[PDB]
Amino acid sequence: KAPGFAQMLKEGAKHFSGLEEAVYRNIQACKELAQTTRTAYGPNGMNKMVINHLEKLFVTNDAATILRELEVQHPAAKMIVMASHMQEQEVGDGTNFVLVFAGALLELAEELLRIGLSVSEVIEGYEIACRKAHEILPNLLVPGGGATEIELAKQITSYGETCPGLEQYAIKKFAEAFEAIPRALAENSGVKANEVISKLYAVHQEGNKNVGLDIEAEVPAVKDMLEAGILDTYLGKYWAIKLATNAAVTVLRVDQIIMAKP
Amino acid sequence: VILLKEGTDSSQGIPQLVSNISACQVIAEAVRTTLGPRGMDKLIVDGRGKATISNDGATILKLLDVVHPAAKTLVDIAKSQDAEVGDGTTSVTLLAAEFLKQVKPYVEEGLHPQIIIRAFRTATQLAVNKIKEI
Amino acid sequence: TLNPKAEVARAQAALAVNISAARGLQDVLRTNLGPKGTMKMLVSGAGDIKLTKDGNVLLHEMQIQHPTASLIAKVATAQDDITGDGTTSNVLIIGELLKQADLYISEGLHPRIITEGFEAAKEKALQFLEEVDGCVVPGAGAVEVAMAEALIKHKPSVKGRAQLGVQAFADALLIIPKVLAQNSGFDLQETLVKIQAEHSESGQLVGVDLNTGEPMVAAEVGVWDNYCVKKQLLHSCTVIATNILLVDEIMRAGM
Amino acid sequence: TLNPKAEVARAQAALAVNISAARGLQDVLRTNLGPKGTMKMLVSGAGDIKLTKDGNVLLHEMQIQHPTASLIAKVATAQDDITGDGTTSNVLIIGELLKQADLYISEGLHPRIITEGFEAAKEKALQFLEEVKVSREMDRETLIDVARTSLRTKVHAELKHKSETDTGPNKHTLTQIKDAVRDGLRAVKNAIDDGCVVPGAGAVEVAMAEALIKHKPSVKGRAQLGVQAFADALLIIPKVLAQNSGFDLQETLVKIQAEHSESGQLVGVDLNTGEPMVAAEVGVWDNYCVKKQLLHSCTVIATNILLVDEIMRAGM
Amino acid sequence: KRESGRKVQSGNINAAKTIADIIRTCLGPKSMMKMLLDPMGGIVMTNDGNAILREIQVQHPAAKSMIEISRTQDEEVGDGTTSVIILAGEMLSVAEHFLEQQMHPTVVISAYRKALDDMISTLKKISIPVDISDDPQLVPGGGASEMAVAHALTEKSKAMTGVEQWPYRAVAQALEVIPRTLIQNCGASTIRLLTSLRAKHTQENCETWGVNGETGTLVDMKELGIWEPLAVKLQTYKTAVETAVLLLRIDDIVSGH
Amino acid sequence: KRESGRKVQSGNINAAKTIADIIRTCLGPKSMMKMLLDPMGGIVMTNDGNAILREIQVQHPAAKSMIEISRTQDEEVGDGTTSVIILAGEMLSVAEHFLEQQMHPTVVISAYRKALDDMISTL
Amino acid sequence: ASEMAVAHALTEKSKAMTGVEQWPYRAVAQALEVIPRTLIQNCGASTIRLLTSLRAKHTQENCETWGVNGETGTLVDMKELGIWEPLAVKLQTYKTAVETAVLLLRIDDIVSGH
Ligand SMILES: Nc1ncnc2c1ncn2[C@@H]1O[C@H](COP(=O)(O)OP(=O)(O)O)[C@@H](O)[C@H]1O
Ligand SMILES: Nc1ncnc2c1ncn2[C@@H]1O[C@H](COP(=O)(O)OP(=O)(O)O)[C@@H](O)[C@H]1O
Ligand SMILES: Nc1ncnc2c1ncn2[C@@H]1O[C@H](COP(=O)(O)OP(=O)(O)O)[C@@H](O)[C@H]1O
Ligand SMILES: Nc1ncnc2c1ncn2[C@@H]1O[C@H](COP(=O)(O)OP(=O)(O)O)[C@@H](O)[C@H]1O
Ligand SMILES: Nc1ncnc2c1ncn2[C@@H]1O[C@H](COP(=O)(O)OP(=O)(O)O)[C@@H](O)[C@H]1O
Repeated sequence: KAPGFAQMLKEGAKHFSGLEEAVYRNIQACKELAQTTRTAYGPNGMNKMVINHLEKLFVTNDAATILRELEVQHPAAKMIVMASHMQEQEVGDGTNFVLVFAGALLELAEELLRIGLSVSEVIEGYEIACRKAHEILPNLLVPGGGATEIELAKQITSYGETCPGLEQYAIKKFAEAFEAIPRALAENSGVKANEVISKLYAVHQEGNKNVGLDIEAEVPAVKDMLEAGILDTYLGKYWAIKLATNAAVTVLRVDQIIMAKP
Repeated sequence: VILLKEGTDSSQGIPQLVSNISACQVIAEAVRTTLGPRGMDKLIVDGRGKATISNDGATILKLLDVVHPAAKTLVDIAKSQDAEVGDGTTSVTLLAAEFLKQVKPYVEEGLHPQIIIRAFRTATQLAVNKIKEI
Repeated sequence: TLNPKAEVARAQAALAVNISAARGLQDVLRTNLGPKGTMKMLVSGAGDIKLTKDGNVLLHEMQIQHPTASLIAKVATAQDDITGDGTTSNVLIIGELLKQADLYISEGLHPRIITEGFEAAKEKALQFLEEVDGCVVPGAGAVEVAMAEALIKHKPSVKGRAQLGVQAFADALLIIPKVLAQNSGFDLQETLVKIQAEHSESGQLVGVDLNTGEPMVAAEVGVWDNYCVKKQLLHSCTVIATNILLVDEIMRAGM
Repeated sequence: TLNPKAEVARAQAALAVNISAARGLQDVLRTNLGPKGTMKMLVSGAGDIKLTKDGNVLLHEMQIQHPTASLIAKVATAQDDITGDGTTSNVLIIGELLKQADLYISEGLHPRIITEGFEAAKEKALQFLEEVKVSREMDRETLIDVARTSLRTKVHAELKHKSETDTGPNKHTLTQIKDAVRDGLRAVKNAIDDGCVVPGAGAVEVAMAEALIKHKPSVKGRAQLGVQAFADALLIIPKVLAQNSGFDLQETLVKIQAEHSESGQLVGVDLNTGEPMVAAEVGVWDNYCVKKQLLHSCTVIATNILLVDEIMRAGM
Repeated sequence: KRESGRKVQSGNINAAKTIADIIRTCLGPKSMMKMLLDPMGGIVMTNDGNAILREIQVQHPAAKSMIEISRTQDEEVGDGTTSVIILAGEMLSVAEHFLEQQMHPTVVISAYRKALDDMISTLKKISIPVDISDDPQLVPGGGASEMAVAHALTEKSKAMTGVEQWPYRAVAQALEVIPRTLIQNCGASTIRLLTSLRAKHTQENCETWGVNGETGTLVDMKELGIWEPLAVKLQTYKTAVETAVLLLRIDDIVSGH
Repeated sequence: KRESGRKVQSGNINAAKTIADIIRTCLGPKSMMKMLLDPMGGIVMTNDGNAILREIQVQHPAAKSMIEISRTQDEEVGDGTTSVIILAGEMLSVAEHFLEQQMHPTVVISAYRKALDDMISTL
Repeated sequence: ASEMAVAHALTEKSKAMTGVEQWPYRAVAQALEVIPRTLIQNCGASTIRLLTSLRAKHTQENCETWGVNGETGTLVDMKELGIWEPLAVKLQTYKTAVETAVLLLRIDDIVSGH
């Protein structure tokens, strides 16, 4: 009986209407991929009781082993997983950087699309911010513990505030995507994440770079990553920010999943 | 049509930990009455109908082979204690489920699991130091 | 009045089914028009993935549920082999031609009268290309905006009711500059009214600026299309939009 | 997003509910436009039958089930109080104005842009009416053409204890003739008070529509979409006259539109022939206040109904 | 099991009329297309009356006889297959006499056979010779032959004393379907042109004043070379009448091996 | 019967936000009209923010507070009443920091009261 | 104009607001933008395009002008268009919105009883 399903003419696939926000659904598949690995991020990462295909029990916190055992069937999630596989090429770390960062770019993109900003304009902002991040990263081995993620966010947020036009909305959200990584370290350590971001921005406002999250259960304060000896690799952050943005942009460019047959 | 799980059953957060805490208490109840020399016996029947009566905690866990994921952790830990020592599997099994029971209401109140681990790692070393001193 | 194992739509519902299929296929491919347009995924079922905006690959390799839409899919295979481009815009004009035809068919107009207007506008549309294969033509919907104004300033020579078919052909060509404004994230009506209002006392081209949304002279920026593409487009859309309108009944041959 | 014991239509579907009601009320009254139009019956339930073509009686006395359509009925009451004619044509233009607006609103156009075009098309259409009106002297030969044009639309082209032509045998026939005389007297009143008259048979609507199409934007670029919708809305009057007379809707409108010359030329729909017809020559004349109030009444209601964003229950 | 009585003749009419209603619009240069849905989703938009019914599988025996006769018509003659089925269906669509009036089929068959002999006699009068050096006899197409023949029967029926006059005139009006479909496909008013068309054959010569299949208006066949052969029309009317006479004689459809 | 916990604040937000979404388009000289279905099948096409909410039935007490505060505005000032409900609904519509971030209302209220002193000075 | 003018003051003043209160403090500023968001929605003009440029004018040019024209939809200075409203109406409109939002936020249990 009419009116049936709207915009459904290709093999009866689940085509979300204009009200159902087909783009919003492919993003939700990627956000769920981050929550499966957002908790395993950092030294206090939570282990996963993985059950192998041979009915074998393994308790681990490695991202590559989680995804290799988790049969990811959604194609929108496979793209981010393919970036993790491409992350393994040219570097052997930063896998969860691709999952956590890309999940924040897509999660924050929904706040822009909901306002009414076009998906093609959101992509131009992330591509501009990725190019801007590669110029700021040499100025920052780089500090870890979420230190670069706040400074790189602070430097990119200022570029978006002075840049007029519509690209500033996606450029600012590109900076807030970096904040998800300190928020992951704080949540996995049992600390109010908003208090970590508030302190990390204050010390960076005073110019105290190289300051990261002090990993401690009973101390939500911060410390210098240089004095403690915590350091990350430059190419690990370079190729992670690059592949994560391409995976997020590649998902945003897609608006409809369609079946086929040879 | 297009879903992420497609048979992949998964749950996360506080409900998963609370589910494992309750599953660990089941292994405790199976060896709770056998603690001590005068502990109650346990009757176990294999597939062939052959009976097995024994009040040893280690022998009981070998015959159960519980399929729950969290329960296998205690069984493999208790089995290792039997191979290395041959005694104390019931004390290890009961204390583990009891550490989990006491922190159960705090986990429900929003206390992070990692803060609980720092307490066990801290309280354990203080206890081991008190044993050698006394 | 019917036999067992047989079904037929004797009324005009056969057109409403075919017209609805073209509108559905229009809404699918209109999002991948131009560089600003979005991409479509092609899942082969076995796990392979293929992204492409080329309409022929989205019609030749992909599978379509509607039987009527599969006819238009075969047309793109013909459009690709002759010119090599214009398969996506060919489907948009067919959908908008059939859309405007349904507006007049609901008013009691016969379909055959509308097809005669397309044949008259098509012959006038081809002559406009010669005025504006070593020859090339502008892009950015500049020819469509120009041919639309040309067809409006042209009366029939066979009958008066063909004036309606010419009006449907004029408003159908404007879907290309309309869709280019949608994919670029600009208002559909503001962009078209600007390029259509731009006029002068000289031969002047005007198109859609995908980055700014304002009018744009395609010659002053380096945006050019082929002559055979636009030539085959008018001849292809008119033939298929015609034949789809001449379908009076749909009978199941033992389906 | 609503309280219990109530309902709310948040999205633009609330506007489609009002467009559907006007489209339905259009299809009801279009069959009784002009002399060749059909008649409608008014069954009071008690057992009284009543036949009439007067749109004011088919909206005031006839209770309407749809809530939205009852609003337009109240306007037909107001339209009848000023001029006493044009209530039927008022509803048909409202139905087509909202119909044409939905074509552009579905493309993502805001209603407020279309309404601003109606205000521009109204002023242009109102100025053109001043040029078409004939300010000749009212003589018995002229008022007969006005009375015939007004009375033909309410009788059988032929007009107790006496036949109907003794000016009736039945009760409802006397009420039908009483309404036609009051509509005929008010028509001669308007032509005498307002000395200007305008041609009929849709000749003014066809001429004003051609003027609006030949009018570039002057208030806003996108406003011309409403001007085009206003132009196509006016053409419903000659379209309906071709339907009720039994001729093709498209052939009649295209012929009268093709009539062009280097002089004042206003053609209308010949109900017996279907071909174009100079309404001023054959003796078809409408009032100046009727066409004047139509543009003021059609635009205001078609505007206000377009500005309706939500439909809420006030404790219903 | 078995069907007898007026149920049989009323069923054969609905069957032959249904097969004719399908291909009503496939007549003339403005032949409307037909979309045949194959079981595998395949579609063909052909507009040939032969290929349409060839692929449509039917169950009614009367509809099969109407199809098989057109197939036999296609081999002996390469034209007129669509007109045989439309006329045979229109001749049978006049059920006012069979059921409401309770006329026996033998009475109507006497009228249909009488009209066929007179329909043939009317064609040969409006014929025209041929200079084949540049049966040599043509006839005016475009509905002119149908409306010309119908005028003769309507005048001949005035002297037809008996109850057979009513179905005799109905066959004449049934021939108007040919210009009816040609006018419908053009999009013009069917009643307005068909009314004026019948008046032309009354006053003006019957050999001309047909229908324009491309324009939609009336035109003479002397100015437009739509002249058809004579043998095609004779076998067309003869086959349509003999087919209508056949199905009317069917009053008991029974099984048996 | 009663409400407790986070369901209350998120519920009061949806009630106040819903009342503001009604009269979002009733602002300015190009205000949009509203259709009020009477119980007897009648319609009132008013475009006044005070008249619309006066005739609408509300079940949540939070909506009654928003409406009753608007009536107090009309007695003092016969203008700008529609801006009060829209701003009050938009200030409450930011439920990200309210519940999803698990901030206490005292933290939010201290910020809203700090901004109010700054909004007054800037004006 | 007064909404966007005030919102720029809070956004610039929130830069020196060390703590978690900066996030809701900035959210109040973005809430004031809804007033021109509705004026632009009613006229039919693009909301994001004009509201974006509207905020840029307050940054560079003086904040006392460069508001929105509800009739035309484009931007216009209030010195050129007499849309000047009183102060007591806006202050009471701003307090009543915050005081009302502070009220409903202070509700945590809808209780029944007399
Ligand atoms: N001891 C530590 N203190 C603070 N931060 C750390 C520490 N160890 C690792 N990290 C942070 O955790 C993040 C992930 O590190 P790692 O586990 O090596 O990569 P991945 O999570 O991709 O496997 C790094 O960006 C780093 O900043
Ligand atoms: N850079 C551009 N600017 C404006 N219009 C463009 C641009 N590129 C392509 N187009 C328009 O998009 C239409 C489709 O182009 P194309 O994608 O090559 O064909 P198809 O869509 O059939 O695959 C063309 O008619 C052209 O006018
Ligand atoms: N004799 C006629 N010939 C052509 N048109 C006519 C004739 N009489 C009336 N009309 C048309 O019918 C329309 C309605 O006329 P009338 O019945 O007086 O008003 P209403 O339909 O509102 O009661 C007028 O606009 C007029 O143009
Ligand atoms: N050029 C034409 N103009 C008008 N009518 C035509 C024309 N050509 C054919 N017809 C009509 O179409 C009908 C069918 O012709 P034809 O196709 O030869 O036979 P069939 O349809 O049985 O194959 C004829 O009765 C004829 O009157
Ligand atoms: N001509 C105008 N141009 C732009 N904004 C206007 C105009 N007139 C009123 N407004 C805005 O509409 C808002 C509401 O005004 P008003 O209707 O007087 O109060 P209320 O809506 O409470 O009755 C005011 O805040 C004012 O800024």
